[PDB]
Amino acid sequence: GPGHMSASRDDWRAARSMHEFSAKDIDGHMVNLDKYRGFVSIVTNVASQCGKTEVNYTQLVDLHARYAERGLRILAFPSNQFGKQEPGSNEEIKEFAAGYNVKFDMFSKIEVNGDDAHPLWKWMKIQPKGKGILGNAIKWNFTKFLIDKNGVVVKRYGPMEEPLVIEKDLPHYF
Repeated sequence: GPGHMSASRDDWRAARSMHEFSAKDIDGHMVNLDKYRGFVSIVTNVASQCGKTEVNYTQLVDLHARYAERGLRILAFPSNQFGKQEPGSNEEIKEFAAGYNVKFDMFSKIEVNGDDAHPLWKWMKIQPKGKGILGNAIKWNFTKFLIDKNGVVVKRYGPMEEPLVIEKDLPHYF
């Protein structure tokens, strides 16, 4: 018969990267996370009212610009499920990033916790770098997943860690 390959993508065994998922940008248009194939990529949740917001962003922009020559990318997911982290309208969170000189796109309309969490973040939470010992779940906003250029989660950093912690493992992959 016609065709040589087909798949029903039944569960996590078919999911191999962010490339098997897609998320809205802050304007509401679909981002194809497939575009991260061949790029060293980072996945983290952002917020305007964290105790460390500028302590993250002021490094985050510099690292993006410093490795822009090598193909470094970072998809920033604004998030409120932890507490009082992000109570603004999405149109604030768009220009909030521009206040730190951000040249990467701002993202919107995902979830990271509960049964209706966006499946990108479920796939990372079920990865061996995102899983806990007991009940799982992200500790706080600004939790950082590290993806080598092949789209596979290599590493993960706690929400107290700066992007400057990633800057140590970054140059080994490119």
